Amino acid sequence: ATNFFIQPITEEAEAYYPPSVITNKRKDLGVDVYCCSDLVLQPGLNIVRLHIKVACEHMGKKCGFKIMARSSMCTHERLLILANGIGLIDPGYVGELMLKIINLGDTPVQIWAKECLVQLVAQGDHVPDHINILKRNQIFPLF
Amino acid sequence: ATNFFIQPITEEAEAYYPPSVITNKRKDLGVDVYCCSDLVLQPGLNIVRLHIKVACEHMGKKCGFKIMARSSMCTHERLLILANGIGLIDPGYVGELMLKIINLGDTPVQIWAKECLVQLVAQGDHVPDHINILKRNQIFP
Amino acid sequence: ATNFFIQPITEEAEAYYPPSVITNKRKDLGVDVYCCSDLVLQPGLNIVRLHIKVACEHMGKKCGFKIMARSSMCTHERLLILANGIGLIDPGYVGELMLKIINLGDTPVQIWAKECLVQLVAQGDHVPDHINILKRNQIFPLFAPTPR
Ligand SMILES: O=c1ccn([C@H]2C[C@H](O)[C@@H](COP(=O)(O)O)O2)c(=O)[nH]1
Ligand SMILES: O=c1ccn([C@H]2C[C@H](O)[C@@H](COP(=O)(O)O)O2)c(=O)[nH]1
Ligand SMILES: O=c1ccn([C@H]2C[C@H](O)[C@@H](COP(=O)(O)O)O2)c(=O)[nH]1
Repeated sequence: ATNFFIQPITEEAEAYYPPSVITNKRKDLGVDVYCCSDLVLQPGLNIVRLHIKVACEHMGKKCGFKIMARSSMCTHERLLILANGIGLIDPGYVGELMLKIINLGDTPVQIWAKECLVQLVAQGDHVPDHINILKRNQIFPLF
Repeated sequence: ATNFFIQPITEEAEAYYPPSVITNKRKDLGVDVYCCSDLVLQPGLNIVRLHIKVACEHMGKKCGFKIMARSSMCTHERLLILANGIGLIDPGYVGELMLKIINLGDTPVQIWAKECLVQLVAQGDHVPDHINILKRNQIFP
Repeated sequence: ATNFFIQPITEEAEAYYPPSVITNKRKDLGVDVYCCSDLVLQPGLNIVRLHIKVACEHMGKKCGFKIMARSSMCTHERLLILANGIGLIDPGYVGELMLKIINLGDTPVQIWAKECLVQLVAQGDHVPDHINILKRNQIFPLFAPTPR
């Protein structure tokens, strides 16, 4: 099996990540993840904090995962790309998930809290079975 | 085994995709796909229809795949990138493939139908064994 | 197991890649890789040679790998992206590894030889066990019977 573990680490993040076990019955490859707060993306590089700590596991072992833009991220009203193409998250990383987004236009772009600009893909592109939303301040499960 | 299934939608796409079975003797990871139409990429974002329906399978079961730019897509004369970095195609997706291409230059760029700007990589990067080009008016296996 | 093999080509690449076997105790997915030469990235597309020969193997067989930008490659001061998003390296490729880097800014950007702008990831995202830095005068492995 392949499972994700997402823990909100701020107040605004808790509103979008209440404790739950989410099943991927549609069997999509990506796990959508929220902005959790309104933000304005200036032209050029923007550092976006996702306000979550994430773990991925495959066959009982902690693995890495990848951050990929959703197709909806770039539109005619927002010329947005992920600076690093895809974000490579190593299994040893236990910090907060971050995004480097380049606004390629000359116009600042308003992003809303509920929007999901990116999705998480497990190492090896394995379909996630469950997305476990952990409680804030809890210790992550052992793998 | 890992196999791709490509079905042309338009008459022009059928010209570039006649029914056949292509073998991946070189053992390449990506499956180059034609644009299947001449097109002009305006500066900024461009929505490009590939005029094909694609399914990927791994060990008898339908799987997802990924759309990746080819090295030749970007040159000194055309600054083209895929807007989403790589396209993530879920196994449940059954519609026509599409590309979001950003022309970073200030002048329109002409692309020919025979050009392969992008390649398809199976979920998990499994190397394809066969690329099945299907007839236009049939249903997927 | 999954292992990478790196052989420097130029003199300065040899200075950055002396013979050694690097173990991936952190179990990181990416293998950081040096520029091996000072370079100036002009606005627009830049074709960059990595000055190394690279192979990846998985369960005794040669496999492909992927070139991914590191998070450190793009900063507020240098707007650098990989033109193809990620570089897909087929196992047959054996030639020298190339980069297509777009400088999105209006002024040239200086990169130092010691900087690691990109990282290599094995086919299927398998975590590498060892990273073998080969001498310039030793045989590069083929991982297969000599074909045809
Ligand atoms: O888009 C990204 C890329 C990386 N990281 C974190 C997780 C990685 O383990 C660590 C190192 O990333 P790189 O330097 O290898 O890109 O930074 C992110 O939070 N977001
Ligand atoms: O480049 C792309 C990316 C996605 N899709 C289709 C297939 C996916 O299943 C669906 C959703 O993609 P995301 O929103 O997850 O990127 O859109 C494309 O046609 N082209
Ligand atoms: O960033 C890249 C991408 C590709 N290649 C080489 C290795 C591949 O086997 C070959 C074909 O690449 P594509 O045309 O499939 O992108 O070019 C590189 O050196 N660097």
